[PDB]
Amino acid sequence: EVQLVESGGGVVQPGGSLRLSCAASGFTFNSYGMHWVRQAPGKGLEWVAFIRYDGGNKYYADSVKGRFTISRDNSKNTLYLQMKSLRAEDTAVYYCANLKDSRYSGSYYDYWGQGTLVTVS
Amino acid sequence: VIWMTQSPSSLSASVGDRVTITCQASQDIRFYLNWYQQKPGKAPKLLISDASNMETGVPSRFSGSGSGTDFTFTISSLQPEDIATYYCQQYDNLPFTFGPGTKVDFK
Amino acid sequence: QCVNLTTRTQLPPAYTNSFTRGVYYPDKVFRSSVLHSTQDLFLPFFSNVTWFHAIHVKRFDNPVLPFNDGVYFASTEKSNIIRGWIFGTTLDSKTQSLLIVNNATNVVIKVCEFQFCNDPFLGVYYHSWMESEFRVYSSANNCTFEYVSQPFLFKNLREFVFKNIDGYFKIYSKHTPINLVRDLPQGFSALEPLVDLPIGINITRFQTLLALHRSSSSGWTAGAAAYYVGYLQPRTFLLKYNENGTITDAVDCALDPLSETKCTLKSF
Ligand SMILES: *[C@@H]1O[C@H](CO)[C@@H](O[C@@H]2O[C@H](CO)[C@@H](O[C@@H]3O[C@H](CO)[C@@H](O)[C@H](O)[C@@H]3O)[C@H](O)[C@H]2NC(C)=O)[C@H](O)[C@H]1NC(C)=O
Ligand SMILES: *[C@@H]1O[C@H](CO)[C@@H](O[C@@H]2O[C@H](CO)[C@@H](O)[C@H](O)[C@H]2NC(C)=O)[C@H](O)[C@H]1NC(C)=O
Ligand SMILES: *[C@@H]1O[C@H](CO)[C@@H](O)[C@H](O)[C@H]1NC(C)=O
Ligand SMILES: *[C@@H]1O[C@H](CO)[C@@H](O)[C@H](O)[C@H]1NC(C)=O
Ligand SMILES: *[C@@H]1O[C@H](CO)[C@@H](O)[C@H](O)[C@H]1NC(C)=O
Ligand SMILES: *[C@@H]1O[C@H](CO)[C@@H](O)[C@H](O)[C@H]1NC(C)=O
Repeated sequence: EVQLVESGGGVVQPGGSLRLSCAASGFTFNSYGMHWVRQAPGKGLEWVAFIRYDGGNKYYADSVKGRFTISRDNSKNTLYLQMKSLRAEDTAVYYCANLKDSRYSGSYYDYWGQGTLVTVS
Repeated sequence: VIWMTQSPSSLSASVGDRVTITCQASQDIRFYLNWYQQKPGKAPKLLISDASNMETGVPSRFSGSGSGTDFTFTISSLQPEDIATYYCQQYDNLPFTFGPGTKVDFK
Repeated sequence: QCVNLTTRTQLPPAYTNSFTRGVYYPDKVFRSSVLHSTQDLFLPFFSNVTWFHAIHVKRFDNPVLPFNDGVYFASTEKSNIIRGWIFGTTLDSKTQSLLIVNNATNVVIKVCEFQFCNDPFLGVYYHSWMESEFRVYSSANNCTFEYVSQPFLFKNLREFVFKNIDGYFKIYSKHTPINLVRDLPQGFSALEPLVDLPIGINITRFQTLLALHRSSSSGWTAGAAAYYVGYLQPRTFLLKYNENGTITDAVDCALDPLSETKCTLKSF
């Protein structure tokens, strides 16, 4: 029933920008916080950003802080990630996820999308 | 920011072997650690939450334990379908972090 | 002994309109014939409230939900299937958890290191009647808080608001008649304060406890059960107090430009 679908990937130049989105369905999206996680080819998982259920408080990894912006539209069940000043090092598969978390988001279930590839070159 | 490391970075084992993976935090994260299993081309699957709680649907051969800085993930009887890269992740505080990832290969 | 009730897959969500419900008295202060502007955690007007069918008609699906910054809970039943709630974080023996259970004569509230079942429920037997909490948890230790009082719980519509601020778990509630089905009624009704519990624990997740009758998991049956869950947000409200200090109306200042104007001018 639960689906998360990333889109908006593609190939961009260094110093450019790209806006990703994730369409959520099958669960009450507006009740959960959401995360972005990226995985560069040949590398492990890297946490990127987190936004609370109300779209208020936002948190970022130090490596993207000041460049990336996280947002959500709860009337469209869509999660967004706006990336500015992209670098070659940002090449990765980007996932939207609902990570099980007993401390912050309160999620009791773990959901992941399919992953959208972003290439910077 | 809390640092996460895992050891060994890679191990090989045969079917029926016991496999242990160590995850260590640079700071005391109590019992707030997740374990994920990722196979090539797929998103990570959660197996264990809160250090030792098993997710519904996860085979009883999987287990884990630990508290503070030193945590262990164990497979009591490795199956041919357990060949994957395992990650530990802390959610004691933001930003959240994942470990390097431990690859379990087939002997 | 814990049994496996949730043997079916998870059902998709349904939603209803909150209209103008979920407003509670923000404090214990008497005001009258006055429009008072207050900033607190309130349920947004005309928002989408999730409608759960924990027991669908014998499909048992009673999920653990996030608590966020507070929860609006409502139900309409005459079967007395909903008995209580569990609030906590890990919901296991590692942390303190809050267990609120209602029965025929009282309400019992305990905070202990409960080791809860995967899909906990209250066991009801008929011989005289017998009731057991060991279908909710296997064991509990290191209890820090205990409170006992009178029961918290056409058709009767029961509404609750749960907050957890600065160590205090605050419960508000209202009981009204309803002649509608499959939705929430229109109109305004403020929720009066019920109890302030000096507990001092973290709450991030919660679950609703249902009573099942012994008449292993296949031996437990109950009639259909459903409830509504919404979440509170930091909102500014203009509350209208009548001459007796009862709130008769309210404006959600962020609902629209018209409401913003009313809140600015302090007028309905
Ligand atoms: C309930 O949730 C709150 C909020 O997350 C928890 O508060 C946090 O507790 C940790 C552990 O004590 C604090 O970390 C420590 O901070 C001090 C500096 O104040 C530092 O010297 C220590 O080395 C350590 O990093 C954390 O800062 C604190 N967060 C906030 C916002 O105060 C609280 O512990 C939770 N309650 C329970 C029972 O878990
Ligand atoms: C409903 O809850 C009340 C409160 O826990 C139960 O009353 C208690 O019963 C125990 C066991 O006999 C006594 O030791 C307590 O002193 C009683 N407390 C109070 C306030 O009466 C009551 O038995 C429960 N009802 C049923 C059917 O179990
Ligand atoms: C519930 O399922 C578990 C397996 O996940 C099993 O070990 C347990 O015995 C079952 N409970 C009952 C009453 O059969
Ligand atoms: C509530 O959900 C409906 C879809 O069923 C949507 O059209 C409407 O805009 C939503 N309202 C709010 C406040 O989210
Ligand atoms: C009971 O809980 C308190 C608060 O967390 C803790 O300090 C105390 O050590 C616990 N007692 C036992 C026996 O676990
Ligand atoms: C206020 O209380 C009086 C009784 O003292 C009652 O007659 C009157 O109808 C009440 N008015 C409202 C608006 O509740």
